[PDB]
Amino acid sequence: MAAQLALNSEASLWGPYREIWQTVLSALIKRQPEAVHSLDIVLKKYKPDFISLFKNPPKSAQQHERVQKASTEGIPIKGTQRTRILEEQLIKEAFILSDLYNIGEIAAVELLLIGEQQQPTFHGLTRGLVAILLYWDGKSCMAESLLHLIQARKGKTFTLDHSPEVVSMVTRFTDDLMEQGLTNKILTLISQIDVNNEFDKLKKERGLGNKKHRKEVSDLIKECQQSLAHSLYSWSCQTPLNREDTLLLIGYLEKVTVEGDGSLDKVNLTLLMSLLYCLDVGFLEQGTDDREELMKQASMFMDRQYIAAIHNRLQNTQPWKSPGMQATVRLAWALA
Amino acid sequence: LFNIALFNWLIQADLTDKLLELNSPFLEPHLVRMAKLDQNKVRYMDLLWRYYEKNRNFSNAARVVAKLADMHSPEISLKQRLEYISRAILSAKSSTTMSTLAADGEFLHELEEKLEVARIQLQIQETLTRQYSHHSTVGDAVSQLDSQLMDITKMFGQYADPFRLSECKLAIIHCAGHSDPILVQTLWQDIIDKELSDSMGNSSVDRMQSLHLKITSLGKIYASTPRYFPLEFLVKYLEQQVCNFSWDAGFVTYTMQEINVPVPKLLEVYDHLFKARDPWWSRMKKPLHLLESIYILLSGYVQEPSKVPSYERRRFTTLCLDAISCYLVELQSMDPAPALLNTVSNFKSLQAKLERLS
Repeated sequence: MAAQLALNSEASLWGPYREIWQTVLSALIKRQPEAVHSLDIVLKKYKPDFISLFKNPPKSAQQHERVQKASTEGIPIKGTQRTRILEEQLIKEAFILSDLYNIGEIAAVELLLIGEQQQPTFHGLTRGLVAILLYWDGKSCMAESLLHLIQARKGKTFTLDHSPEVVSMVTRFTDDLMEQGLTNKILTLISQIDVNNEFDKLKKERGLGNKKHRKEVSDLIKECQQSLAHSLYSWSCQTPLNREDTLLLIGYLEKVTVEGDGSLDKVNLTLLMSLLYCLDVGFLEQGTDDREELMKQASMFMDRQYIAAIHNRLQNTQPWKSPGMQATVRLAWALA
Repeated sequence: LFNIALFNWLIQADLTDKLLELNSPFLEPHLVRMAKLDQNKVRYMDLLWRYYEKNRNFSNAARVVAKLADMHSPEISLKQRLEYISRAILSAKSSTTMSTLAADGEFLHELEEKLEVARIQLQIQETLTRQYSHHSTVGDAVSQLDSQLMDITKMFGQYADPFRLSECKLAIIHCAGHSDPILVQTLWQDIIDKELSDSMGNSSVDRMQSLHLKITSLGKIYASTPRYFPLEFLVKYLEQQVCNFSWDAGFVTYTMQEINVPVPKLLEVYDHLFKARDPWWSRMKKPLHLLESIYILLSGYVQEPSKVPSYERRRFTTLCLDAISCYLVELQSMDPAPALLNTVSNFKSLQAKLERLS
């Protein structure tokens, strides 16, 4: 019987992600000893969501037929032993949300039912407009959970006074995520997420609310991009990226442009800082006694090809879209 | 019925990768059922853990592979059991990074201890096959060592003791945390005496090199744990062998430095051995031998002062000057022989070089 309850567990896009974030905050930021046991259970349970990062549950012809028959046969929803009959309006809204975000029809129904439950906190919005906020809030909670897990790893810069057991658990969990190509996923997501493209999708289906709702959706999207960029930054501050991930970050910054005032935007400034921290060697100046052990931990001294690969990439190549940003990385490399 | 026939056909056709691509909810119950009922239990457990690893169920993968490693079977060699334990550890580490359960940490520690015990078991097996291949009981002993993972107590009493495997006995007592200083000294003596016996057909230089490689290899394992590396006994015993075989007096000092024994700690041992005034050295007509070894050790420090950490170098040079002053006073109390006058000259030259380093 537990396996049929587990199969509906994977369909919810907000409630579980908010529970993950609250557990991560309570264990790592608030240092609550009771929350550490809950953190281990949550990290083991939702490891596939962190590995897949922002991946939506896929559409299914069996889910489509069930949601279409839900006005007569009823659907089993999470937490309820009884099938619930769904209104024809909610069934139509679920197909619109399923088409908009390419999510499974049960996940769209669950997100709308949570959006109907939260409709009193979001006054003047329809359940579908609230479901759009909760969709991006759930992605924000997953990105912030990843950021705080990376900050609480063993490294050089952020010292969160945690027990060695929690630090070891979080470090093992976050190492397993990096081996699954976390850097390439983050840079791909930051490239794909655009407020204008999302507003054009929402505008086609009339999913744009009042001036406040447009701001809240824009702010949640920008937070997701910023927390993802901070995740790579906070990583690079704790431990220097490997040869392949450093080359991916360089290959992203090659394509970046400056704002209309001549400044870098928040996300690209953070990613430039991530690369500048990957190029930091001044920990070699600050101690005589731990010097050999710190040299053994730095990725630049572990891989004999790291220096040659980065040097050749900065020496032999096409002008970046921002020549000044290329010049900053070359100066940092020359000093390194 | 159809899914069972398809799975059995894919298994019979050796299409294991395609079977593991089938996201069928009936595959796991089928593999678990077949791993309980079928004679080919190994093969179905192998498919079952690969299915769990592919589905990122690392806790269940680790438990199936640990159970494969513990399973009494002549079909699973000790080398394959070690591969299974190593894979169980890799899966358990992947799970503990995701899971804060104390039970996943305890299980990981049990697997790490079991891997160490199983490596000693493999060392016994490989030593029996290499050194006792002609002994009638070794075929049976090797097959028993493949058939299951053994407890340390059984490995000691049934294999390491009857076959006089002093290196394996030392590894066993290290792994068990059992500390008997007399037993540790006896085991090191047996290892040295065996290496000296096995090399009796070789040149004096090849015998010296064989013993050096042996003592350096074991010394690098045990020198971090003083309970299993009786440095004073080892230095004394090896210096007695250097005298017995008329080897280079530098041999013990060089071998201990290659093990990473600190020069100050090695000097403390030689100073103690010299001050102990053991009648053995006079009986062997080599009363200056320990002072020759001290001179070689300290000459090596004077040539390369980086062998001593910079923060203790000044203190250590002063300790050497005080020690040399004591050795020179004792040498003046002995009968004037040409060898003694040379030793006194060497220590005065060494003193004048150490005064330039202070």
